Amino acid sequence: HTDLSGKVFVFPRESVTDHVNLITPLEKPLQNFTLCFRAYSDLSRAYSLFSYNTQGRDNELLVYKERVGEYSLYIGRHKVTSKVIEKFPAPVHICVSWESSSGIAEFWINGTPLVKKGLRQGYFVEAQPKIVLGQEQDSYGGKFDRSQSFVGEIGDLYMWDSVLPPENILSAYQGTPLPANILDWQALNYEIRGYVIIKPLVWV
Amino acid sequence: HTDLSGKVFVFPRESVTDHVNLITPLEKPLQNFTLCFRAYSDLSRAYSLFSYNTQGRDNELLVYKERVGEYSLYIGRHKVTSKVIEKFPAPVHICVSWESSSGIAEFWINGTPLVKKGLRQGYFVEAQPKIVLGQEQDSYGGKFDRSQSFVGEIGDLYMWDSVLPPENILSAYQGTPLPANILDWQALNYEIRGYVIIKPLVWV
Amino acid sequence: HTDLSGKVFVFPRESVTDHVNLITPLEKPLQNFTLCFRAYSDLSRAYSLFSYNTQGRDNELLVYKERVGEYSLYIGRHKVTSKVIEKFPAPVHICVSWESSSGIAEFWINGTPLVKKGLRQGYFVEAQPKIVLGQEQDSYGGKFDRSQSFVGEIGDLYMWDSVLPPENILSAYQGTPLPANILDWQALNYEIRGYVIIKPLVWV
Amino acid sequence: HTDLSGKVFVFPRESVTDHVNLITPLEKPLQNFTLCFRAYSDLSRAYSLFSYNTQGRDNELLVYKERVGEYSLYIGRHKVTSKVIEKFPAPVHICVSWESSSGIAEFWINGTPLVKKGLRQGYFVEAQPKIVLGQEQDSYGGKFDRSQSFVGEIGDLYMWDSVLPPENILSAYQGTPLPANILDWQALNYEIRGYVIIKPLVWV
Amino acid sequence: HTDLSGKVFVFPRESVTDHVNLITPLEKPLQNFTLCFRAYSDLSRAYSLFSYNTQGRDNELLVYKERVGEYSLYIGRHKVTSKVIEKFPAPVHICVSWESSSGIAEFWINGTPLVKKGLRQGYFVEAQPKIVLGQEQDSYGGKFDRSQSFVGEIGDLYMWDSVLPPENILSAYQGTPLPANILDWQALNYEIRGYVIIKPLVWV
Ligand SMILES: *[C@@H]1O[C@H](CO)[C@@H](O[C@@H]2O[C@H](CO)[C@@H](O[C@@H]3O[C@H](CO[C@H]4O[C@H](CO)[C@@H](O)[C@H](O)[C@@H]4O[C@@H]4O[C@H](CO)[C@@H](O[C@H]5O[C@H](CO[C@]6(C(=O)O)C[C@H](O)[C@@H](NC(C)=O)[C@H]([C@H](O)[C@H](O)CO)O6)[C@H](O)[C@H](O)[C@H]5O)[C@H](O)[C@H]4NC(C)=O)[C@@H](O)[C@H](O[C@H]4O[C@H](CO)[C@@H](O)[C@H](O)[C@@H]4O[C@@H]4O[C@H](CO)[C@@H](O[C@@H]5O[C@H](CO[C@]6(C(=O)O)C[C@H](O)[C@@H](NC(C)=O)[C@H]([C@H](O)[C@H](O)CO)O6)[C@H](O)[C@H](O)[C@H]5O)[C@H](O)[C@H]4NC(C)=O)[C@@H]3O)[C@H](O)[C@H]2NC(C)=O)[C@H](O)[C@H]1NC(C)=O
Ligand SMILES: *[C@@H]1O[C@H](CO)[C@@H](O[C@@H]2O[C@H](CO)[C@@H](O)[C@H](O)[C@H]2NC(C)=O)[C@H](O)[C@H]1NC(C)=O
Ligand SMILES: O=C(O)[C@H]1CCCN1C(=O)CCCCC(=O)N1CCC[C@@H]1C(=O)O
Ligand SMILES: O=C(O)[C@H]1CCCN1C(=O)CCCCC(=O)N1CCC[C@@H]1C(=O)O
Ligand SMILES: O=C(O)[C@H]1CCCN1C(=O)CCCCC(=O)N1CCC[C@@H]1C(=O)O
Ligand SMILES: O=C(O)[C@H]1CCCN1C(=O)CCCCC(=O)N1CCC[C@@H]1C(=O)O
Ligand SMILES: O=C(O)[C@H]1CCCN1C(=O)CCCCC(=O)N1CCC[C@@H]1C(=O)O
Ligand SMILES: *[C@@H]1O[C@H](CO)[C@@H](O)[C@H](O)[C@H]1NC(C)=O
Ligand SMILES: *[C@@H]1O[C@H](CO)[C@@H](O)[C@H](O)[C@H]1NC(C)=O
Ligand SMILES: *[C@@H]1O[C@H](CO)[C@@H](O)[C@H](O)[C@H]1NC(C)=O
Repeated sequence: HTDLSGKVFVFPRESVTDHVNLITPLEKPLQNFTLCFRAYSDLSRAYSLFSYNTQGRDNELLVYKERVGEYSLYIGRHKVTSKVIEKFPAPVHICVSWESSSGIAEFWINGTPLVKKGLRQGYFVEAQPKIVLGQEQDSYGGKFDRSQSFVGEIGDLYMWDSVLPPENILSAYQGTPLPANILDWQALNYEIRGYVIIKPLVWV
Repeated sequence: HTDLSGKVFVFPRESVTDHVNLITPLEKPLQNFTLCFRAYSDLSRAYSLFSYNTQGRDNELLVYKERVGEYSLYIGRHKVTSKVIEKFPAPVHICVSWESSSGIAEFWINGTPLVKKGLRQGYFVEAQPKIVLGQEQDSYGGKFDRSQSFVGEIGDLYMWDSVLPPENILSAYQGTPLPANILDWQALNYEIRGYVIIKPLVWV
Repeated sequence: HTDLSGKVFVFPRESVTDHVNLITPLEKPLQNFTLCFRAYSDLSRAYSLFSYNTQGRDNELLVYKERVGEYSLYIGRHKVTSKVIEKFPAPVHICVSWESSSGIAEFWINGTPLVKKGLRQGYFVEAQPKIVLGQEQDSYGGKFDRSQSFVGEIGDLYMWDSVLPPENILSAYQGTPLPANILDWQALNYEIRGYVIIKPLVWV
Repeated sequence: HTDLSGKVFVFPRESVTDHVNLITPLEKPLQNFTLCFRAYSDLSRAYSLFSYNTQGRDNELLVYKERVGEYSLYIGRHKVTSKVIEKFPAPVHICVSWESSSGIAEFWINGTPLVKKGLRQGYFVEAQPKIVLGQEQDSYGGKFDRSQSFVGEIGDLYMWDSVLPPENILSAYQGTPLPANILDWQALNYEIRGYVIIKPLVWV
Repeated sequence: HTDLSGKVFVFPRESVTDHVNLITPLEKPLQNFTLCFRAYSDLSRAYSLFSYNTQGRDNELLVYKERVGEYSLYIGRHKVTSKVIEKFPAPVHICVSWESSSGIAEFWINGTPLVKKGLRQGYFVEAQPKIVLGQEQDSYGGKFDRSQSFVGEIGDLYMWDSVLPPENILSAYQGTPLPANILDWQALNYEIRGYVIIKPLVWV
């Protein structure tokens, strides 16, 4: 694994091929999770931030930016959407959690909680995923779409198999995240495919 | 009866069936009242915040958000509306009072008094209500309308059979409400129907 | 008379009949005057703030809000209009003075002087007026127009038979007006006609 | 001469006749100058601020406001224009300088330098002007145009036969102008024609 | 060489001829560079800020302002574009760096980093350039276009044959740049062609 503290992936151009694969040994279906990361893009079209597909299942867990001020989460191909006041262009810190028992999904944008939504109560997110940054998967690992590609910078990505309490979400926003057991930016296993460059983070 | 201090009802999806019934023993018609609560929604269409119907009488006491910055109160099916500068989306704290003797209705939004309006001077709000959060009633307890449903979070709801002076309204807004004899968040008798989840309040 | 310190007139609904008559001991034509008051309304259409008519003479002295940010003064049926940056809805403190010798009219909005205009140099405003709040007169005392009615709250009204220097205007704005010899809120003679309610001032 | 310290000319109405003539025994052609003054108008159409014509020469030196945020200088009938962020309506302090040697024209608006422009390098502004406030001259002293008339207040007008450095512009802006040898508000020779009233300056 | 500390080039008018040539002894192809300068213009159409062409190669290194809030860099006739929130008109400090090994291009606008883009990975910028301010070259030293001309002021220009770290970019922004080996405002070799005037910098 590699410690990417203080660094970002730069997806420096639009394409249907540039991407990063994130590797996790996740074998157990997820009942709960929290996912946090920081991103900086000047795209105004929609784009995928985090794409997690499993065999036979598109949009099994997907974080997708619809337009300025509007974020969607998909769980098992069902979607919820939440709104927020934001500037454009601007760096953003995004957390999202989901809890099967209640179905509640919660976005936090720059440490501010969005209105809670709910979906897929009782569902388990399937395991053995392919996880992709920079492109949105329609297949198990592929079938990308140029108009959903992420162009810009991503970093500080963590994913936990629990629902973090607010204090721990704020800690992540402030730059001291709890160590994470699904994905952890400070101990990350990844594969760059195509034109993706690792650079220091200069915009926090 | 349940103490919901520090908690909210989450109506996590749009529907024509998800709702909470609030039970009060109120039997004497009301000359005066004050109603306070906090809400957080990213709907921009109109929606009902607090729906109180009596037998044979639609919109007997209704707090209805027309659009961003515009709030209506119905008394006995007659309406007044007042405007305020506000951000969107954003949590809101709302108090509203009405006094039969003068007919005066006063909204307070995030501690700001709106322009006073007046209606139903001399009227008495009927008692033995059905009170619903999450949907707007057109019947005694039912006949909901998807396009009036409330999607989002509501908490800290109190209702008194008198007009609170401004200092007591600010106390509610600050988080130190007087005890309340019609509805009280710290001793609430409620019935969840459909998809409504109780969660901690994280947005005040 | 009546001491309305700390209180406002509330015109709680649109109508063509609700109004207040103000009674002045004014037997002499006016060469100079200053008029100050506070108002709070969420109307965006035009409306009359202060209507003073004499026999055979419509708009003999009239303060009329044309639209957000635009105020007009009529003297002997002639009009001037001045603009200002303001928020909507918002309480406002308005002073207006006029003097025959120069014809100069000056509005002050929330203690800010508007651009001076001029009209009716050499003219004397006629005596023996009917003075009305809540409606715009077209006759001596009447002939109202619903689309010119004032809905909202008015308080702290004073009128002097001289042109106040700026430091006295600012004293009025801050809540310490000099004693006033035409109309005085602390010693006011008035009649309520229709639906007008007196309430405490809560927005200053 | 007259000392107008603390006072303004008020042009209280739109007309094609109201104006002030400024008198200066300017007998030698001008190679360099700076002109400063304060103005307050809520016109949104174009208008002349300072009109200097010589025999057979229209727009020999003219300061003209095109629209909110846009100011023009004419030298010998040729024009430059520069833009600025400004509020409307609002008082403004305006300085403009021009230098034959380089042709450079500087506007300063509320103490802020606009982008430099250039025109008429090597030219001499003709002597023996008629100088008018309130109207734009097309002839030697006349041929006004109602739609270019200045309605509002003008004060603190100074004109120097040199290009003032920045600190001298700050000095004028803050109400402490350097002594001036072409026109000086504290020793001004002027002629009022029509409806122009001298009043105290209350908006600084 | 000339020390232009505290001075700017003023391009006082639109034209297809006014320009400055910048002379550098650059003989080896450039792998990496940083370019910083300050500019002030009230043009809203597109314009060239810095035009570097080599024999037979248009837009070999070009910094081009597309519209308010949008900056482009060309390397070997390929383009990237980044967006920023900015006021108009307003002075600006611009740095841009590019590195062949990664292809990464980074704009800094008033010390704020824009989203990184990438182009021309592995390419070397050709040497023996003609470098022009005030006009956009389509040939080696010429073939200008009036609608791409720069009207306004430019100063404090430095170019280095390395990618400056962030703290050094802030140094340049604040007025204490590192000495620079390709172009240096304190030791600049330049030629004025047409109407370009050197004046003190008054807008920092
Ligand atoms: C909801 O809410 C509501 C509201 O809030 C409520 O209600 C309320 O309530 C409350 C409580 O209850 C109340 O209070 C009260 O008050 C009162 C007053 O009133 C008033 O005010 C108020 C205020 O707010 C109000 O509200 C009311 O309403 C009123 O007001 C008014 O109204 C009216 C109507 O009616 C109106 O009308 C008028 O006016 C009009 C108009 O005007 C005008 C105009 O505008 O325009 C003006 C102007 O200037 C003019 N101008 C010229 C130029 O002129 C004009 C003209 O004129 C025309 O226009 C033409 O041109 O005009 C007209 O004017 C007409 O005409 C008139 O009429 C009016 O306006 C109004 N005003 C105002 C100001 O606004 C009071 O009074 C009361 O009192 C009390 O107080 C306290 C508190 O502070 C209490 O607590 C208590 O009660 C008290 O006390 C007392 O004392 C007394 C005395 O001092 C007494 O008496 C005594 O007694 C004694 C003893 O006894 C004996 C005998 O008998 O003798 C002894 C022996 O020994 C023994 N024996 C043995 C063997 O032992 C015996 C035995 O015991 C016995 O008998 C028994 O059996 O005893 C002796 O007698 C001695 O002598 C005496 O003195 C008493 O008793 C006591 N009491 C008690 C109980 O204690 C109170 O305060 C209120 O009122 C109400 N309100 C209503 C509305 O309702 C409710 O409640 C709620 N709900 C629920 C359910 O909760
Ligand atoms: C341009 O920058 C590149 C990248 O920083 C420089 O290449 C590096 O050179 C150093 C030592 O000279 C090595 O440690 C790196 O591994 C090199 N990186 C790569 C990708 O080649 C390069 O030297 C710079 N060029 C010039 C002319 O200074
Ligand atoms: O791409 C996805 O998997 C989902 C998740 C993000 C948004 N999205 C969709 O909008 C579903 C469809 C994406 C592709 C698309 O826009 N179209 C339009 C017609 C053909 C094709 C399709 O739906 O299959
Ligand atoms: O729903 C209510 O009881 C009141 C209170 C909130 C707003 N409202 C209304 O707008 C009244 C009518 C709502 C339903 C509606 O829009 N229509 C349109 C035609 C049929 C139906 C109706 O009025 O019955
Ligand atoms: O009402 C007044 O006395 C004055 C003062 C306020 C504006 N106004 C006007 O006259 C403006 C026009 C308002 C509408 C109106 O009164 N109309 C429109 C046509 C018939 C009737 C009229 O002018 O008599
Ligand atoms: O009035 C001036 O001397 C100059 C200076 C300010 C603007 N202007 C212009 O000439 C602009 C055009 C204004 C309108 C005008 O004067 N017109 C319009 C056509 C006939 C007449 C003319 O140019 O002579
Ligand atoms: O001028 C350049 O070299 C490049 C760099 C800056 C922007 N630009 C262009 O937009 C290329 C086109 C410039 C000239 C132009 O707009 N046209 C339009 C048709 C003919 C002519 C051309 O492309 O040759
Ligand atoms: C999911 O998180 C919540 C929080 O307590 C709870 O429903 C459950 O225990 C968690 N599930 C698992 C399997 O860890
Ligand atoms: C009005 O003010 C003028 C100008 O100062 C003054 O001459 C006159 O006395 C005033 N009128 C009255 C009635 O006092
Ligand atoms: C105008 O300024 C120029 C350039 O600074 C100077 O040389 C000239 O003497 C000035 N003209 C006069 C008449 O003062």
